[PDB]
Amino acid sequence: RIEALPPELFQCRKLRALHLGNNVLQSLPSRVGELTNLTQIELRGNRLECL
Amino acid sequence: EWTPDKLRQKLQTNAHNRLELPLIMLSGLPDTVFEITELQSLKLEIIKNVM
Repeated sequence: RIEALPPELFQCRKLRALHLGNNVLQSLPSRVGELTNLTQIELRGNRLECL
Repeated sequence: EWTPDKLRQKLQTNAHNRLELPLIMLSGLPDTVFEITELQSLKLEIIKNVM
C-alpha cells in the first residue's frame, strides 16, 4: 500500500529490478529517467495515469 | 500427453500478473496440472464435461 513514490527512491541510481506492480501508485515521477541500471520494472496494474 | 515439463513450458503470465496455465480445447483436466503448486491462475478454454 504505497500511494505516492518518493523522489528519494529515485535519488539512488543503482536500482535494477523495480517490482512496483499491483500497487496504488498514483503516478510514476519523471525522476525514473535518472535511473540507468534499471533493466526491468514491473508497472502492470496500479493506478498509473500515464508512463 | 501432459508431462509436468510440458506444463512448465505452458506456464505464462496474464492480464492480472498471475501465473497462468493456458489449456486450449482439452479433453479434460489432468492431475499433472494440479501437481503444480506454484500456480496462481487457471485458464480452461472450451474444456467441457470436466469434473
